[PDB]
Amino acid sequence: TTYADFIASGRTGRRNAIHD
Amino acid sequence: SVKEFLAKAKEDFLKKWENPAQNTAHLDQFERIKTLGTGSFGRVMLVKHMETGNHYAMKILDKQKVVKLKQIEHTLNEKRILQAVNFPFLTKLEFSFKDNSNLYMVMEYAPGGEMFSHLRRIGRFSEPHARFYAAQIVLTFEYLHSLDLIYRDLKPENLMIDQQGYIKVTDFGFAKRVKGRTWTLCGTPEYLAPEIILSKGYNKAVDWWALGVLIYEMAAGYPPFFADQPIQIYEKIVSGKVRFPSHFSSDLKDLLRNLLQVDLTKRFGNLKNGVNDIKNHKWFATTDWIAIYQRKVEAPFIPKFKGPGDTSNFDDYEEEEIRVSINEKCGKEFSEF
Ligand SMILES: [NH3+]C[C@@](O)(c1ccc(Cl)cc1)c1ccc(-c2cn[nH]c2)cc1
Repeated sequence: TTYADFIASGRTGRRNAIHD
Repeated sequence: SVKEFLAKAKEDFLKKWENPAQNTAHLDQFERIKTLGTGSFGRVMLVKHMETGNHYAMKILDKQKVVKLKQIEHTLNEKRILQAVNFPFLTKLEFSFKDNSNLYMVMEYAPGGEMFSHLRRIGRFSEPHARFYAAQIVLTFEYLHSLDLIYRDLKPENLMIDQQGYIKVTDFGFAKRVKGRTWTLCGTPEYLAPEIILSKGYNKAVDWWALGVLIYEMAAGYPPFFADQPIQIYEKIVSGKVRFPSHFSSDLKDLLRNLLQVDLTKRFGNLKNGVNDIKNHKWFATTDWIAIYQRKVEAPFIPKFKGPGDTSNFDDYEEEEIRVSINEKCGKEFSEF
């Protein structure tokens, strides 16, 4: 499931801004 | 009238934009209580203003770290904007000041914590739950955009919940007053419009794309474009393909196809009818926009609240001193702060 893939991914925690 | 309300709001804004408040408190006036969160060059702490006993959130930026990250101009934008705006879903800047080491911005405390925390824990929000938050963002962008402000940092992590369950937008580090196109690559991978990723000049339409991402994430429990690395997220964003959960209503899906629209000539928010394309969309048919602005709508989720400076809705962060060098750092760079 898409939820299962999300939960197993490395980006379920707080996501940092990008700055370039 | 909305247009008339906005006309007057702009007069209020411009007076403060042109003559910003400066040096309106001092660190020694506050008792530091708990770190509420962190960023690359700063932190936010719950503090108590001693003379009133009011609680506030105090954003503390290390000037040296601001410089190393090339965020001087962006930080001056944040403070100048925050001190000038006034809207129910924005945190007022109550005070600001600086010392040898740091920049300080004191704003209202939102005890409900980050939307992010509740979203992840609960898994996803019902459509009415998401719609209630969504409407507050629509109104806030309508306000900011009317002031020629672009926001650029929309995400659940940066949407604070107040004691009544309403939203506060607090972080203006990427907010900019710009009438034309702008070009800075900034924001959060999951929330980037294609225009940004593709290194085009872009405008406030990127905020309306970010709204689509947020509504999707709120209702699905995960964002529309995700992967383990940012490069893979960017390829998904630019490819021009979104899949919706089967539980998404037909109206929700149609709203999202028009917000998460790569074609700027068709993206809602961006067209002739502007924000009314969004407000008058069928998914929002039950929304009483006036009642949302007046905070007369019952929040579908209202936060657990035990005392004035209670922090149970926030995560725990390592506490780190607030060090103030005996030498002034970066004086020229931050002179106007
Ligand atoms: N949600 C974002 C961050 O965690 C935060 C922390 C550090 C920096 Cl530099 C930027 C943003 C935050 C936490 C709490 C508050 C807050 C709480 N009440 N009022 C504002 C605002 C931002």
